[PDB]
Amino acid sequence: RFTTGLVYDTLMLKAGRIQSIWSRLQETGLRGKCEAIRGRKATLEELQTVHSEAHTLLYGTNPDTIWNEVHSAGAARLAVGCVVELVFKVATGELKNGFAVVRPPGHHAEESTPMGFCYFNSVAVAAKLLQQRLSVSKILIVDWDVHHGNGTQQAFYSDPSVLYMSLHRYDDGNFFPGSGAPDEVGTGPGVGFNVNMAFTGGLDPPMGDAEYLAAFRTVVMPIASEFAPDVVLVSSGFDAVEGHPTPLGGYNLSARCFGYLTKQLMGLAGGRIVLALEGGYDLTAICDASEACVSALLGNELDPLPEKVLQQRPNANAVRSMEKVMEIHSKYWRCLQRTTSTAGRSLIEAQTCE
Ligand SMILES: O=C(NO)c1ccc(C(=O)N2CCn3c(-c4ccccc4)cnc3C2)s1
Ligand SMILES: [K+]
Ligand SMILES: [K+]
Ligand SMILES: [Zn+2]
Repeated sequence: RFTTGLVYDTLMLKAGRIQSIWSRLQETGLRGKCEAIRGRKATLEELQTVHSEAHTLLYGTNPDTIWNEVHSAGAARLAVGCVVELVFKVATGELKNGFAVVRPPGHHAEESTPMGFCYFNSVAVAAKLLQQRLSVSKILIVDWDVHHGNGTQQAFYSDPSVLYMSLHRYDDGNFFPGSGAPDEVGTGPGVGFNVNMAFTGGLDPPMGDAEYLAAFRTVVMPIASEFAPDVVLVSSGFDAVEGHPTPLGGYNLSARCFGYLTKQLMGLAGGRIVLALEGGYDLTAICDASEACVSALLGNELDPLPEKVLQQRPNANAVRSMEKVMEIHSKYWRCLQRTTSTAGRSLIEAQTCE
């Protein structure tokens, strides 16, 4: 069946996050309509596309204490394999789109550094193989986890074939992990092809749906469409959703909204989209968003957004964060060179003017 795939495996387990998510997906019936595929460990060679051999050898090998982390490393290896496996099946046609219910997160682990609960950058190794083994010419990586995807930025900071974009809380380098200034735009041949949609201004107020929805309207989608990729890999973290406190979270997106965001990202690349779980720790929130994202992947009719949110103009701290990022990347993209700024308008308004 040519439909929305999933990837699960209970050998990734220490109810937990991915277990709850998977449960929701069953009970809601979305799991039925999807094609659950088989996973595998990532190969040492596969992991070395992104990481160093020294790092691979240390953490890749099978040899409330020290052995906790060892299993989490063993899980992370399997995570990369699942994410590799789904991505290839969607990319080659076998499936329409996907969603990897995998843990731990990955987008933090750097070349030879395990940080932020992350051992191996799943979404990255996936992208690396797409290039090498399927000669894919353009890969879009949207990373909507609340945090900056420092691993993923580094992986492709010189390759203009992989457009990396990241919506995150930045606060002028006063948040985890600290990287991800909008000023960072790539390097060498890959200048212009790294876009940090970096929110500055703290929680006054907290960034919400309208703020992110604006950000898509004005930055993400314009650049992505122009760029026009063959495969979309989303580092789909749900720590932006409501119910993650100030420090290990901060913002208040509805889960509902992430469906809309999936729905929009499906516009690109023939719908060749795959989402992969990163952050998001509140069990209701991540179950909600997972429900919404997969529903949208199956092309189910979506629950309309509250009139309120559709009518709400984005907060100043956002509008200011958008204009700075837009300004910078107006140097490298035509859809930012033509126009005057409209990042202060609500959705309904922006559409009232098409
Ligand atoms: O969501 C994530 N990855 O997907 C995160 C990775 C790392 C995160 C982070 O901000 N950390 C800083 C806070 N922290 C702690 C804390 C330790 C004491 C008090 C508050 C936090 C332990 N580990 C971390 C990692 S969030
Ligand atoms: K890049
Ligand atoms: K991000
Ligand atoms: Zn996170």
